[PDB]
Amino acid sequence: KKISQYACQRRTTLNNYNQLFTDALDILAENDELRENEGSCLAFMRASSVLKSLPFPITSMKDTEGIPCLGDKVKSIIEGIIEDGESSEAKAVLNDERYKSFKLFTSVFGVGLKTAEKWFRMGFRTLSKIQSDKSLRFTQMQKAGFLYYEDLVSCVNRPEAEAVSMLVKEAVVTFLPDALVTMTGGFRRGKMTGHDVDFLITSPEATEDEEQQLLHKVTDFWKQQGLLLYCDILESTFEKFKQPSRKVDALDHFQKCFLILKLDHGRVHEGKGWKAIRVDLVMCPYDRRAFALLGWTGSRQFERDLRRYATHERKMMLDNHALYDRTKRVFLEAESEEEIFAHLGLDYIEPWERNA
DNA sequence: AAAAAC
DNA sequence: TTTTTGGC
DNA sequence: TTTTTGGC
DNA sequence: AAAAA
Ligand SMILES: [Mg+2]
Ligand code: NA
Repeated sequence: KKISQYACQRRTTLNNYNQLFTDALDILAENDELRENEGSCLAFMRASSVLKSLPFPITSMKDTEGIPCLGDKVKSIIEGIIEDGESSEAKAVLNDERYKSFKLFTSVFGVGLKTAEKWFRMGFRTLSKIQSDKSLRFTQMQKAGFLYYEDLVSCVNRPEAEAVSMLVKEAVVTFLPDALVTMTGGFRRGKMTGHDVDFLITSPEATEDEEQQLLHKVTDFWKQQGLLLYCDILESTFEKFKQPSRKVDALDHFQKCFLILKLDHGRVHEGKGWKAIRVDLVMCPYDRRAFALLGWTGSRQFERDLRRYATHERKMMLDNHALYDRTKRVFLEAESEEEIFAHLGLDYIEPWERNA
């Protein structure tokens, strides 16, 4: 009966009954995000997440009673939306130059918060003027980001994600016959669209060399066919005999690659006959496959509340590699996502219920 | 991790 | 040396 | 009141 | 911005 403040203790399908409220809270979170007002940003995000799990639309202020993450500021937003069907706060943010520049500049692959801010503070307002500016120097990611801009901003659909899955699975199984290839991210949560297509690769019997070489063989096979538009392969920092290892980087230790793939229309169930698609591939050691899966399934809010619940409710440390129990002073082993949920004392949440 | 400015 | 970006 | 917010 | 310490 009582709604939990943690996303990992809620079932969130893609059936959002409160889209008008959550859309406005998403804009307010992004406005605080660009301003590096971390706490306020996370408060708007948490409020947007809890409303997504509601099995009914909020139609009055009496409806907001007993729902956690909703304080006086979020309540005043909700109240304003009930009044005329619009959020004057969100509308004011949408028309803001700094907000518009942020959304526009970060929409380029390889441009984040810091580069967007520099460009806005430098007086840039449009992508054409950034691009043609002879004094600016672009990174390799930004160059690909500008080169495939329109394909990359158009969201990957389900028949495209399915065509990419067929391509990824065929290539991996060719070079490693026993490989387990699982599509992760948004598409595993049953989303119909996404910004990219995420995968997790693992093998029960690959040697250390075969395991490290798989992403190199698979990306070289595609480069031979002219299908690899962008490729960044990040070597693993995962040392089995040196666990845990606290990183300055928020990303995990696994060997992974960020790609841009040329996807022929002939593979999807006209124009130039192809589409540039962002594809992420993660290679993990076989014993870590459940933590890697849980970690890469998402959503982002589901993941951060799993960690927050592990810390503050269970005195445990969860990441994409392991589950550490600080009281018992032991790592909790798991060969499935169900086992991780059971170790945390959480009822199992299906991937399509993690859309927090 | 990798790039890149430095 | 440094910062910035890439991911859920 | 200060601390925490993914010790990502 | 909201909840816990
Ligand atoms: Mg994704
Ligand atoms: Na970007």
